[PDB]
Amino acid sequence: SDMHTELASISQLVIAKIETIDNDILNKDIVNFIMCRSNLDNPFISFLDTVYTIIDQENYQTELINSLDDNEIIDCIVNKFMSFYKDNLENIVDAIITLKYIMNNPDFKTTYAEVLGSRIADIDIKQVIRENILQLSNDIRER
Amino acid sequence: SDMHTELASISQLVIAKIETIDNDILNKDIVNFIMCRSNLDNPFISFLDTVYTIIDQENYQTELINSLDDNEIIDCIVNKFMSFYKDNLENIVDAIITLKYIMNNPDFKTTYAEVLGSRIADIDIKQVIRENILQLSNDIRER
Repeated sequence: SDMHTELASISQLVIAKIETIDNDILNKDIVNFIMCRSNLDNPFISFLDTVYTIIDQENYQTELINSLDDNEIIDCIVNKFMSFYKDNLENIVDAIITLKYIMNNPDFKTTYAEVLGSRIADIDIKQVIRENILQLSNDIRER
Repeated sequence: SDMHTELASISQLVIAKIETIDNDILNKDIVNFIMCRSNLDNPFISFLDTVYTIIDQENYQTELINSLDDNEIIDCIVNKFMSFYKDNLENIVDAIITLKYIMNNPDFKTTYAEVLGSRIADIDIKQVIRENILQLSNDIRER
């Protein structure tokens, strides 16, 4: 409801600050987010967090994941992770959130935490983020 | 020894024929290769196969993999697969071969065959291949 002015305003803050941010640090903040530790100081994280919040009215993801067996998880993981090396921001964001919802599972958390850590360390998404953030903002405000 | 004239000659055939090839089919041939079914009619496969052969004098990969537990495999898989969405051909080729060596493990084969199938279906590497093949040829001839 009030999340309109919210999201647009943070977008604007993101694009303004993205370049300046070291990528290694960005990737650390992102991991942390997946692990349910949101450093809101980082605007993009703040962006993510807001978005998550909106989605978790749905809540469906949690139930979904709790059903998945291991092959399904692995498929999910590998499928989602590809977003990062491609150039669609929506799917990147979606991926990240999907990954948090996974790490909210205590079993999957234990198993796959480490690797997510390792593999996120190797992505580079600053371009995608500056280039798409404001458009994404709208796609969702309106969604 | 005679693999010099071999590899250079097939490279040349690859670049000549790559564009023409439908990507969905290419990806099918590649999967099949990972599963130890080399359609040599496809020049790139032939390329792969040759390369594999060279490497399997080493043979080390097999022993290596047989040691890996599941997290390690998963890490390997996800790490390697990223090559596909990036633009280094060497690492792509290396990845593919690494994946075959995995599918030579009967246990890992059973578990992960399906997903490799699914996920390879979504890559697109024709650009990378035309743009790099001849250079790669040399890097290896000389290696």
